Amino acid sequence: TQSPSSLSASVGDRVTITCRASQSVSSAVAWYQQKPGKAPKLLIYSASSLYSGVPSRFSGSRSGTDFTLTISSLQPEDFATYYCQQYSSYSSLFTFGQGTKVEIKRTVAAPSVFIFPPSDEQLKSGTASVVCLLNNFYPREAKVQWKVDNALQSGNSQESVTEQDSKDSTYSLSSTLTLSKADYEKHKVYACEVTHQGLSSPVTKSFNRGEC
Amino acid sequence: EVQLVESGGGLVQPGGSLRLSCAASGFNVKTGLIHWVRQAPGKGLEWVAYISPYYGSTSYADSVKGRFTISADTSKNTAYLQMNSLRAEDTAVYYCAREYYRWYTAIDYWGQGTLVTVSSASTKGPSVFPLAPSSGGTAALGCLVKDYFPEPVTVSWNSGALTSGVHTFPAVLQSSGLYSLSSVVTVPSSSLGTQTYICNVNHKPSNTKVDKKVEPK
Amino acid sequence: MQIFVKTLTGKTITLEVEPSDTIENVKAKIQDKEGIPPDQQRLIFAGKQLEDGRTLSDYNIQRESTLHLVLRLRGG
Amino acid sequence: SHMQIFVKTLTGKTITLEVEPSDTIENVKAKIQDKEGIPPDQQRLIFAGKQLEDGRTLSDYNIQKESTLHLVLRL
Repeated sequence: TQSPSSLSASVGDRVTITCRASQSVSSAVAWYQQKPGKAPKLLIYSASSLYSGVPSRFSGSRSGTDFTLTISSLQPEDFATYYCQQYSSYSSLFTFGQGTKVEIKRTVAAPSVFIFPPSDEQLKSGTASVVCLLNNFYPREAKVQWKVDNALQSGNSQESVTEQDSKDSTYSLSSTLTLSKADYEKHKVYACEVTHQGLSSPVTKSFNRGEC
Repeated sequence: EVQLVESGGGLVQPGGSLRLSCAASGFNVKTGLIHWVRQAPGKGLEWVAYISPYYGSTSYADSVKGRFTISADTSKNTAYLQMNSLRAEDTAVYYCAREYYRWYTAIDYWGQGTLVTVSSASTKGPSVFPLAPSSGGTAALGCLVKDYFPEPVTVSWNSGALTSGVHTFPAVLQSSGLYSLSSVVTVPSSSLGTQTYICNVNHKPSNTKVDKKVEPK
Repeated sequence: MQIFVKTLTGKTITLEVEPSDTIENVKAKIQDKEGIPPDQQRLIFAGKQLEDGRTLSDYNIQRESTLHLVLRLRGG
Repeated sequence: SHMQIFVKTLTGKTITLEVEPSDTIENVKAKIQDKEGIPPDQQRLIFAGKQLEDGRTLSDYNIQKESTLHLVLRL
């Protein structure tokens, strides 16, 4: 039902995720690990016991009505998304919680910002997509602001973010502005303004329609 | 070796129906329970239903109760998911999985999942437009893969010869109901004249392959 | 001797046994007919849970006596 | 949110307990201490031919509904 929440840690850190999903539930609580584009794997079952072949750095605990997954010392292969599953004895319903994505922490890195005017070929179709690229940055939090002849845009752009890079641990974001040929043809200055931790002040990249 | 292989995924229109199959090997379906769990793009796991093939026992999530029906065929060693009155929110990757008494309710073997996409959009191949490099000692270029339906699409550079710097973004659903993604790559700003850069786009659903060369304007 | 084994659904299982056959052996003969591995089987005679190391004659089970079978499908 | 288990001694006496699958063997010994007066350090619990370790759970040992454990005393 919802996007996973986020937690950043370093190889060697201790991490304790605590389970929220339900009320009185049970005590049969399971935890799963899922990596992008792959199927979930079972780690802990009935709160505190390790499934076949799970490393001993994983443990599971219950206190009161709260269940915790703990990873005592993060290894590179532990960076993934975790889910607790609850089971209602009474209603026979299973419930998966929100999902916590443990990401790899590293040094701040300012995005490299590129803007792409639309291609003449796309204009001939009656639409123009203006792309703004934010390359290899960290942390994930970024702010893209479109400006068309100095008018601040909202609701006509879409953002997409890559999964944290397995090698350098950075992220990349694309922000695409979409207009009709006619609308695009009505204005001159197109700009995306980028705000980020690793930038001392906002970076703006622009072009003037049909004069490169 | 226990394996569960789901199948029957694909496209349907809102209000329509689809039947998913979950075929098991190395394990008798009647010796435990069988679950369907789904996962919409970029979102969490949602439990759908279970069945006990030995007894006929079923149980469904509320978001699914009256319009989905889970079944089994013990001879075939298979479990079924008959989905009806289907709607956009049902668009997801559906996994089957088993529960075996020893794991106290936990699900221990999962298939790789099958994409179900519920929409009124007609299947269509992508238009591919070049993200052209402009005029600090490093160049970004790509191509825009726009207006295709449904997922997925595959993008590769130089037939696979180029992988350094390649970022291919998750597609977004535009308000029209059509997907769009961009694939970008960074290359040395000093090889834009001895190296052609071609993006190869393959869209299975519409059987469309497109090779677009990207150049400075 | 034949024994009778009752399931939760109300289906009767008919087995061929000898007094010397243990509960383990009895369960193993149930596997052959229903496909249910013995670890997931729990057998009852007249209210008593049967122990795997004991014979039919230990519990004084004779010809055409009815046993009850409860399955371990969910681990709760 | 517990299940019924049985603890048998040599003497023939059976003890009925209510325990969670997530309970420790330490907890069970404690429950046996409450019902019988037998200190935990003198207790030894056996399931399916093996001795149960204090820090482990009933679920670690696949102890199930109406399962029977055996109690062996120390001296």
